Amino acid sequence: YPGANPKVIAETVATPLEEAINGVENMMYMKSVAGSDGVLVTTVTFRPGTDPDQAQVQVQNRVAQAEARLPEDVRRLGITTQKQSPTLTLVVHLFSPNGKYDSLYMRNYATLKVKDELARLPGVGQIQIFGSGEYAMRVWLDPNKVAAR
Amino acid sequence: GNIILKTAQDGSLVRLRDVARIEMGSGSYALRSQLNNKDAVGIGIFQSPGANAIDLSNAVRAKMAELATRFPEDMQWAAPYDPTVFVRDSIRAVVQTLL
Amino acid sequence: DPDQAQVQVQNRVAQAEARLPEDVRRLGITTQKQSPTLTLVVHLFSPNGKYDSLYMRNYATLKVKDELARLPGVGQIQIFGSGEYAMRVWLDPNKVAARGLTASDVVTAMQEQNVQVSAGQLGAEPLPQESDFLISINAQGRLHTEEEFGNIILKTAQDGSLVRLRDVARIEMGSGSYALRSQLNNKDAVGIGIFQSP
Amino acid sequence: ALVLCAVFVPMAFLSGVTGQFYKQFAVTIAISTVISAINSLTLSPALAAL
Amino acid sequence: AVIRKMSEIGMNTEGVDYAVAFPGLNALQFTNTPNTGTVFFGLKPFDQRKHTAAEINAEINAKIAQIQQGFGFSILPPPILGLGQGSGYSLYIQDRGGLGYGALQSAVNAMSGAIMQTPGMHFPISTYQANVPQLDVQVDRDKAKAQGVSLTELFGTLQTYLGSSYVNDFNQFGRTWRVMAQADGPYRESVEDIANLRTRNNQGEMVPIGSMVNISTTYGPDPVIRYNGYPAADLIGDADPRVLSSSQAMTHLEELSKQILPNGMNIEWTDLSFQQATQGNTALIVFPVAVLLAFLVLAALYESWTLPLAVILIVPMTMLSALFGVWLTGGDNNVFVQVGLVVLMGL
Amino acid sequence: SLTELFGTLQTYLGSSYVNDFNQFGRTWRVMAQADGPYRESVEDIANLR
Ligand SMILES: CCCCCCCCCCCCO[C@@H]1O[C@H](CO)[C@@H](O[C@H]2O[C@H](CO)[C@@H](O)[C@H](O)[C@H]2O)[C@H](O)[C@H]1O
Ligand SMILES: CCCCCCCCCCCCO[C@@H]1O[C@H](CO)[C@@H](O[C@H]2O[C@H](CO)[C@@H](O)[C@H](O)[C@H]2O)[C@H](O)[C@H]1O
Ligand SMILES: CCCCCCCCCCCCO[C@@H]1O[C@H](CO)[C@@H](O[C@H]2O[C@H](CO)[C@@H](O)[C@H](O)[C@H]2O)[C@H](O)[C@H]1O
Ligand SMILES: CCCCCCCCCCCCO[C@@H]1O[C@H](CO)[C@@H](O[C@H]2O[C@H](CO)[C@@H](O)[C@H](O)[C@H]2O)[C@H](O)[C@H]1O
Repeated sequence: YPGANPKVIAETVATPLEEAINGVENMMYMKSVAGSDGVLVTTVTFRPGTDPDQAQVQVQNRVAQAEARLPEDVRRLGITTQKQSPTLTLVVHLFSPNGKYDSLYMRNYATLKVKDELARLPGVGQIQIFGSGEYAMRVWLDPNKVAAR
Repeated sequence: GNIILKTAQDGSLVRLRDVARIEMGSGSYALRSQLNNKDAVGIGIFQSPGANAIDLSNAVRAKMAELATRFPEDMQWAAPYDPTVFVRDSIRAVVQTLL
Repeated sequence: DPDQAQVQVQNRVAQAEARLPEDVRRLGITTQKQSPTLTLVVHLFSPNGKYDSLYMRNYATLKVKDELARLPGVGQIQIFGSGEYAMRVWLDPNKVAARGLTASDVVTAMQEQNVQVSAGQLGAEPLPQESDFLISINAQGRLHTEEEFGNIILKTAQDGSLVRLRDVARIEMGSGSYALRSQLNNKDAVGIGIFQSP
Repeated sequence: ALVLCAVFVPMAFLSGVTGQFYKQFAVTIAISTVISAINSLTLSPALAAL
Repeated sequence: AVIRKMSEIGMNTEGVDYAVAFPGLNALQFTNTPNTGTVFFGLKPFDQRKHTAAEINAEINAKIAQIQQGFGFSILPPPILGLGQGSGYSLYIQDRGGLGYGALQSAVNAMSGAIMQTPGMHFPISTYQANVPQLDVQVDRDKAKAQGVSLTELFGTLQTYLGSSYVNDFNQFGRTWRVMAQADGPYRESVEDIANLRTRNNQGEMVPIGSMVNISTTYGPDPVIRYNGYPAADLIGDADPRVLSSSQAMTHLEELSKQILPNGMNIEWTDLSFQQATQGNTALIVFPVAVLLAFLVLAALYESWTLPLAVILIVPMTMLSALFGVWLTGGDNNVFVQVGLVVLMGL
Repeated sequence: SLTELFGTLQTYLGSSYVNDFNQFGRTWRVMAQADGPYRESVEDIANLR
């Protein structure tokens, strides 16, 4: 929910999602963390021995039922529901020794050329990428110049 | 930048670049990544239940090594953490203990 | 397998959603596997009439249902009687129309003035020099009380005065549903069915 | 071998995360015990006589 | 800037290969928070360095303790990703009575101090921090509407300029990317920058936001945390097994919380603690079953209901010898020791 | 327009879901409808404006 206060994310995004999810079979507990980056992460944890594919689909059914409750800008960006693969196998970094490339360039290099190649390898459960953000076309407005016209 | 916002008094077209700076930038500024104080991006590779961790780490390294032949010069990769060493050690220990 | 039937149905419903009327979609459709095996029926009731079914049903929703749903072996909890709280705006159509207003005007004003707000931050990137502080901003868009909903501004009259919702409507925290009632030995009640899982 | 299975195999049924750890040891040790007994009744005396 | 100083410290500590740094990353939640950062220090293989991980950690800590600009830490890692510790504990404090973010902060402070002064328990750590300075923009709705400014326009102006608006997508490099609109950073730095934003009334005139709002400083949490449907705060902490067991620790914290927390707050265990509090000890069945099964096998072998006892009654002595060696060397009774004991009893 | 005509029948006589609000820690609907005494007779229907 870009720009929204953590309190608004908790009240208008995390609260309806939790209301929908509440009651899913074999759930042990659930937590929501809403930050000033505008991002909500709600983590639903299930009893040991629960099939994680079954957990995934039941949570994605409840999310679908809440999606109509959500703020329009949240819905326009889209929500994701993803079972977690807890066993780390390897950390890999890309980096630039001389500084010719920055983290924005390298993260998007990983997204364009690396991640999908790794995700195809047998035995991979999840690939997580940490640092900078996907490219976006940024229009940086000067409000005085906008309002002058 | 050439998006048209309106017609001005004199008949000129007001463009987006007349009121904005436009750049291909980032979708998020909230998290940064460095490796030994160089700019970086980190990649966590998680196995599925039932995988062979040692084979998966080798396959990830081999794939990185193939991809890295096409990296632009001045971009490199590293594997700063490999927790498959722990079960590799246990296997080595079984063989040494048996001997 | 009831879980396979549930998922296959829920994914077909998801595909039907584009065909449904807009108002049905905005409320949301639910798909739920049924748990056939009842274990216990529990009621709340008011001996001396201090509380009605609307109060007791929402007490159960707020205070009971979730604590029951965590007990080992529960498959489904069903609540029977009254409905969820809803903020009810009961329009007098003669007064609305006398102010020159349509029902659609009223709905639009209520959607304008009870809304989620994104207020932004000061000191976020990009800056030519390094910011020292990131300050989040708060702005209240949503309303909470009957009084606040009654103070919604439907229009400005010709003398410039503000026409309020409470001037054309009676506003109350009421029921989302009047279809089903619940009594227990002729006292107001709400019923709770606890179903075990297999 | 049965006495050792009587001791070890119930240890595969303990609760919680530690129970999952105990199961890894208990089942592995019970297997090796049974196979070693098989070997002790077959290959080992056969080899000794030979 | 502080993370980069910590990275330099770790990089210049003998035995450290890498400073894997993430300014922004809150390690307790793995979400992003602007006043938090994480940096992992990757160690050389033991045989390429002189010092142990504990020695290296102790050295880094002495150096980062000299950084005045924030509170830096370096700790040993858990043996298992996704469970955390083993003797410690994890709980949330939940606010169930609508007491608000400030009372939750006071509850956190009060519990954390009381825990810090329990012997064998250090100050727990929390993601929660309700005293983050913020700003509150109080909209005079009557005055906006009286002059023809709709709240959609007013709110929308704040949202796009100060918060950014997702516009739509475009394609580049063969992929889909967002298009975003926002004020450039220099125009959203000050309270006056907010007040000078202009919206338009129904007459077409440009109206400054500042003429329809009151801006004041306030405080709020970042991030906001909820647990099982309630505003909440996490507490992660240690409990020294040589002082108190995890079970005594949990019992103490339950009692502390009953004395300290105001009516309408409570604690809930999570992660490994939730499992301990909700698991029964099936050893009370498993151990007698194991002894009875072994007795029965021996009663058959010996055709005697009494001779099995000559075997069964000696096994406590092996358990005693093993634990005595553990005790004499300062060890604990961890799962590797526990299986060692049972294998020795089998021998 | 039929949109206005049908919309008038729907909100006054059938109720319209407006949006949501928060109270007691939860989400609830906001609903608009004529009060009951204004939707009892066929004349009440005809008199909607
Ligand atoms: C180098 C670290 C290696 C991985 C260690 C992870 C173990 C931690 C366990 C907690 C679970 C992590 O949970 C993981 O959180 C991160 C947030 O940080 C999410 O990932 C997010 O992080 C950042 C935030 O800007 C973006 O770069 C990324 O694209 C986004 O997806 C993952 O989609 C989620 O799977
Ligand atoms: C041949 C292999 C046999 C292996 C069996 C050896 C041990 C057999 C069972 C251990 C005896 C008690 O069994 C188990 O003990 C452990 C540790 O003492 C307790 O464990 C408890 O304390 C530990 C740490 O103090 C916590 O991390 C744990 O979550 C908690 O449950 C369990 O509650 C109990 O169920
Ligand atoms: C030199 C490079 C080294 C890179 C190392 C990569 C691994 C780093 C692991 C650091 C974290 C280990 O500690 C781990 O923290 C995470 C995050 O709090 C905890 O995870 C917990 O919170 C996370 C975050 O919300 C939730 O997904 C979850 O409900 C819970 O399991 C783990 O239970 C704990 O075991
Ligand atoms: C705003 C909306 C409100 C949000 C709703 C909040 C969600 C409520 C949390 C759900 C709690 C589930 O409740 C919890 O269920 C778990 C998982 O089955 C059970 O957990 C336990 O069950 C048995 C007990 O021996 C064990 O086999 C199991 O391993 C153990 O985890 C507990 O008995 C119960 O404490």
